[PDB]
Amino acid sequence: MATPTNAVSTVEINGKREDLIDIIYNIAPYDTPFMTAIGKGVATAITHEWQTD
Amino acid sequence: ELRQPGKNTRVEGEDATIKAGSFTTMLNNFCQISDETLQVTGTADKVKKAGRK
Repeated sequence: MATPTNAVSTVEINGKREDLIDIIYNIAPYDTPFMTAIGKGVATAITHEWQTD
Repeated sequence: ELRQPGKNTRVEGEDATIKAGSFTTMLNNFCQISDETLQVTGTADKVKKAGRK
């Protein structure tokens, strides 16, 4: 009751707009160490073949 | 909305007293989707036969 008796406060008014910020906070990691480490190349067929000795 | 009138008849130089207030009301409604579909053969879109061409 620690409010003036006939006082217009945020409790009894209506139509207050919401406060939603325009930022989405995402910090999930998506790095690929092994992909970055190894080499890249081109394959020209379904099966890729090589030789060892 | 507003209120009803009455006798005011204030005394000269009297101290003021706070007098209530008025508030609003909320209303809401939902949305609705309407649609239509159409299919026409390729031949009917090229010829000019009778009325509908």
